[PDB]
Amino acid sequence: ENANLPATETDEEVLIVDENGSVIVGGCQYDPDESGPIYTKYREAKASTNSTHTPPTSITNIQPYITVYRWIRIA
Amino acid sequence: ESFQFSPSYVDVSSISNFIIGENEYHEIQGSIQQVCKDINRVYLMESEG
Repeated sequence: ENANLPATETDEEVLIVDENGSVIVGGCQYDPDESGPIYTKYREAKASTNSTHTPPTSITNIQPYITVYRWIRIA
Repeated sequence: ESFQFSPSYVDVSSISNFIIGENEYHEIQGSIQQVCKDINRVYLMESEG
């Protein structure tokens, strides 16, 4: 579960929201020609890792085990 | 239409004087457009691309 997870950080340095930053966004501009490639990445948000599945691979905690017959003595 | 041919012509370059050609030419197909707001500041380069 989420609380089962080491401390994860993605390698190459990615931008995020803040009020403190160096990167100017711009809120408005010339986009006078709509004709420029209009590349709008979407909102600041949380980036889903392997969102496809909560149900991960379940590591067998079975350890090398020879099933051996057990008929317990009634007495 | 000129050029009575012979043998003894050896390299194409020698008789290359007689070959049909286009004399070149120039056309327009212009009117361009502006990038950003500056119509004066544009440049033009034509090539294979």
